Amino acid sequence: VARYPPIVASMTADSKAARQRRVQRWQATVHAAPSVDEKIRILTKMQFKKYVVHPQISALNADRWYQSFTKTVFVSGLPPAPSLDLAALRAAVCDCILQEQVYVRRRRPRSLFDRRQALASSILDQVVRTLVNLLAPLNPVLSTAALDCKRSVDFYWLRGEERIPAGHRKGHIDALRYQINDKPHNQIRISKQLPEFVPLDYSIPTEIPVMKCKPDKLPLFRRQYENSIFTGSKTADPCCYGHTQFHLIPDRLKRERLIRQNQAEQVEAVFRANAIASLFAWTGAQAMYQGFWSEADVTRPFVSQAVITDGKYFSFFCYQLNTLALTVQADQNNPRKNLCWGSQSQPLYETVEDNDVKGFDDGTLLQIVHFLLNKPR
Amino acid sequence: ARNVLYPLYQLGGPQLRVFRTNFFIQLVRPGTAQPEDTVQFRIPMEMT
Amino acid sequence: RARGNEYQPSNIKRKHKHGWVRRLSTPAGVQVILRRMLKGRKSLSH
Amino acid sequence: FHQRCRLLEGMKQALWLTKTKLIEGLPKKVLSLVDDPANHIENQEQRVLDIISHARLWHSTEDIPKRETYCPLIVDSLIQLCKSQILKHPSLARRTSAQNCTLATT
RNA sequence: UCUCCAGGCAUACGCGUAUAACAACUCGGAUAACCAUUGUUAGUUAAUCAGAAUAGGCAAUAAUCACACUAUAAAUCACCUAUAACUUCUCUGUUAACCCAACACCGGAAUGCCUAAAGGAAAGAUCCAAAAAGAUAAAAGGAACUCGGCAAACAAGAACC
RNA sequence: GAGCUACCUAAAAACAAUUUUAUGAAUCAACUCGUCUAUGUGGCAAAAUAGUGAGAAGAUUUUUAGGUAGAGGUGAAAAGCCU
Ligand SMILES: [Mg+2]
Ligand SMILES: [Mg+2]
Ligand SMILES: [Mg+2]
Ligand SMILES: [Mg+2]
Ligand SMILES: [Mg+2]
Ligand SMILES: [Mg+2]
Ligand SMILES: [Mg+2]
Ligand SMILES: [Mg+2]
Ligand SMILES: [Mg+2]
Ligand SMILES: [Mg+2]
Ligand SMILES: [Mg+2]
Ligand SMILES: [Mg+2]
Ligand SMILES: [Mg+2]
Ligand SMILES: [Mg+2]
Ligand SMILES: [Mg+2]
Ligand SMILES: [Mg+2]
Ligand SMILES: [Mg+2]
Ligand SMILES: [Mg+2]
Ligand SMILES: [Mg+2]
Ligand SMILES: [Mg+2]
Ligand SMILES: [Mg+2]
Ligand SMILES: [Mg+2]
Ligand SMILES: [Mg+2]
Repeated sequence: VARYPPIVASMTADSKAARQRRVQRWQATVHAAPSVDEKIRILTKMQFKKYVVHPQISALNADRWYQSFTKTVFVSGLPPAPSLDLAALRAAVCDCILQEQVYVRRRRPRSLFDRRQALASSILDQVVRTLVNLLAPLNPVLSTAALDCKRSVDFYWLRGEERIPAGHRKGHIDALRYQINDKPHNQIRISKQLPEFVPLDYSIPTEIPVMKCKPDKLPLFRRQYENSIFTGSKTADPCCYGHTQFHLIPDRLKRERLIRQNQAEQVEAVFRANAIASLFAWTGAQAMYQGFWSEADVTRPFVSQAVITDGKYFSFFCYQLNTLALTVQADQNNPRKNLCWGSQSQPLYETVEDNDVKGFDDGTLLQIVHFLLNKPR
Repeated sequence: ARNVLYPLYQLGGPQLRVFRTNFFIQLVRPGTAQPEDTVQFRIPMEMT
Repeated sequence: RARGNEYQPSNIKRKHKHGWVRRLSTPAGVQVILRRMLKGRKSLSH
Repeated sequence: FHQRCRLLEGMKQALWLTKTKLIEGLPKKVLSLVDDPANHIENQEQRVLDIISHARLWHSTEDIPKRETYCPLIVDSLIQLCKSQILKHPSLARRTSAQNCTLATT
């Protein structure tokens, strides 16, 4: 009947073990917060220097770097696995391309450099809106979904640690902070989660890339400002899940420029980096809207898909989020990893001659339709 | 080329050709750890 | 209050108040430069 | 007459310039359309309220959005809400929309 | 690992290598250890962070969650008509324990976020004297103190020239 | 010589909580000032520290750039301030 005190470190001492106990004290406040807003507020109120991750970035091999920052496995292809008058959709989509390119009269941009970019934006907005309208009868969820134009999606997370190399804080250990601030051209948000693409705890032999250098060597720079976790709408919004995201590659990153710059192999890499960064930010933000964070990992895989286009070519990506436990404390013993599926870019049409689009490919249109026909179970 | 005048360019002008090069560079060992593709150079201050 | 901290550095003020362009703006300022040239000063102006 | 012109006499000047007669109220045919219960959208009141809340508050990360953002958003959301009636009426597929289109006459 | 303290991180302005490693142990830190010192070598990577065609016509209606309101001190290019041009990424800032005070000065120093998850150490060793400084406690008394209730107080109330 | 200080011009910024007849109102932070006492008196300081105090939505405070120069400037006149 001896009540020995528990063998734990001091709360107030100046030691590593004592600090870790103070970390758990703060984290317990998050576990004890009833509202999802308090959990996010507590998790993000303290601002420090963080790497700013750009989904669209000209850095070489950014896709492999982005996998390490996210713990994402990239699998080439599509995730393992209703008559809709394909001709009717083809006619409407062809009309969308012709309308903006050949028929509408507007005050042209003053810049003389945005004219090509503005044209690409116009058609993609038209294509997305009409397809989400034409395909609504087959998939009723799209009727109640929310269509967003250039809305902000934000995710903030910790992964890894570093020893501060200089200054009065030399030798202190600090976690590596990352934030993705993204503004997808278009995205669709629904009030019901999509079905998973693979079972949680799914395992494959492929290995996430390991980067020898720090994030800086891939040109990446730090700033300190508001930490934000955003899905495109506030937590009060009923439509708290994601269906599909549409991204337009900037003209700076388009195929012809890259070949001239001699970075031919980066044509596909540009698409993949945008998908991995954008979809991890979206799904991770959705998961945190449900109360899941690094110390309370997701119980349900979180899924979203994106189509990434340079205005003519299209690529399709599927993402499944299995882990928000990316921190050193939470990732010490984690068999889970996040999954991304992607396909090579394929043209949707070749050129507009006379008033008829030439080279239109049905196959690419089906992939857009199949993505839009995905429904919650 | 450094320490020389460049012919001023105006619309329709020829291409600027430097037949003999005045820029001298040296390959240096990286002080920090760099990706395998990256190579460091010390170049004259007037080189872009 | 404690004195001695009357210098509150600002490069814009320094070059505008004591710079090359300021000194050449007036004939009196040009004569300032001539005097410093005749003495052999290494620094003619800020 | 362009966007920024503000007629001093208001409608009366605009009626004179365009040689038109003004009748208060919308046409009876248009009014009668929504009196029909069939046109009523499912959960109409709640969805409109959510649109207002999203346009004014939820869409942005900021505490108080500005009119240059929500004013376009409120209208675009409403059109999408009305555009969902294609389930009931397949004819609505015969109309399309453009943006920032120039109109002119002499 | 323990004990204790509670302004930290960014940006601006400024500063100009004080940054980091190695080697030294002359000088510098008001002492050592160790380096903020000496020598040598290295460093700060951006199309998003930051800096850096012409001529005409023309405007009554604040902001404050802008709605209701009230107010008075009366309060921020655009748009249009014509002309001309008809595809672009170079350049520069980015290190630090730092600046103004002759000093590694208890001083001065703007904004954003946050209040301990960040950042730190009051004691070189010993002793327990006087005087001096600071904190706490007070038997009985309660302004008898003093130029004056100055200072302090388990008080911090009232009133008049 | 107005990077201090005096006043002005332009462009900006900050003000929590609590009460109120709704404000050069009240309580009291941040912030600004400097009442009284002790310490310090070649000091940490060529005017500070420690307490105690005054204002704290305004005739407020603060930042950046510009302006007025000695027979002068500025001054809610202390003959005060102008490194
Ligand atoms: Mg002096
Ligand atoms: Mg000043
Ligand atoms: Mg050594
Ligand atoms: Mg010594
Ligand atoms: Mg050092
Ligand atoms: Mg040294
Ligand atoms: Mg730095
Ligand atoms: Mg001094
Ligand atoms: Mg600490
Ligand atoms: Mg001692
Ligand atoms: Mg006592
Ligand atoms: Mg007594
Ligand atoms: Mg007496
Ligand atoms: Mg007596
Ligand atoms: Mg007293
Ligand atoms: Mg001044
Ligand atoms: Mg207040
Ligand atoms: Mg008052
Ligand atoms: Mg008071
Ligand atoms: Mg008072
Ligand atoms: Mg005065
Ligand atoms: Mg007098
Ligand atoms: Mg007198």
